[PDB]
Formats: sequence, C-alpha cells, structure tokens
Amino acid sequence: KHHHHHHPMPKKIVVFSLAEELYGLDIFDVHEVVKDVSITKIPETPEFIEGIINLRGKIIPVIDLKKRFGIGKRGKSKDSRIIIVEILGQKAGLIVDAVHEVIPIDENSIEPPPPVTTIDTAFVEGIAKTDDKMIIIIKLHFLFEVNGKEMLLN
Repeated sequence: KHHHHHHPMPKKIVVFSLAEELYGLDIFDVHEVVKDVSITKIPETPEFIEGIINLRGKIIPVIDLKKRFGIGKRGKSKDSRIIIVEILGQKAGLIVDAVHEVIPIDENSIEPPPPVTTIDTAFVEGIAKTDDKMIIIIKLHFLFEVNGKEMLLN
C-alpha cells in the first residue's frame, strides 16, 4: 500500500449505544451495518449467541453484546442494527441499539483499561473520551470464545 501525507487522516470511531452506555469500533473494523431483523435462533447455543442471519447467501453468527457483557437489556428500537465485523477471518454480527455518530480521535488519547472496568477487559481494546463521555473501544478477538473454544466461529 502506498500511503499519502497530503492532509490529516484521523482515527474514525463508529459510536453505538448499548442501553445507557457508549461503545465504539474503528470504522476499519466495521465492514457493514445491516438492520436488526430476521435473526434465526439456533438451538443449543449460549444465550449471548442470538442466532444467525443469512446475508447474501452466507451464514453469519450474531452476538447480543448486552448478554455477552452483562448490560441491562434495554435500548432496543427500530434504530437497532447489526454491525458486520470479521473475527479471525470469519464474518460475525454484533447487535447494537443505534449507530449514533462517526468521530475522529487522536489514537494517543486512547487509554488502556484499568484492571476492572465497565465490562470484562477481555472485551476492551482501550478507552477513549468524547464530549464528556467515556467510550470503550471493543476488542473483537474473544467475543465468541466460550471456555477454550469458539462457538459457531472457527
């Protein structure tokens, strides 16, 4: 890849909400955003695996982040979406209450989480701070890892 230095190209975070809290992902990790509809529940899976979607002929497992993180089960509406990401070279869907904004940030303002924070640090890449808000940048790596093994993943 040939890079350009003509003008500043800031880190852009897609900010979404889960109940009363703000979370983010780098736009680079956001492949697409689909509506939170027609999730087919799959028997014998963990509760946080809401099910699957059929997206253009591909099976995509969808996680409910509130169930994964232990967040209050409030905030769902028509604004709900499924953010398509890639975890270990596989497509995955993350349920969110809404994509609110896309904000530029200095990557160097992102702080490592303390040992114990809003959600398990296993799920936290770093902590950014916007408006007068805390934004946890989610780490995608282990979202599907149940004990030593990946569910519906690998």
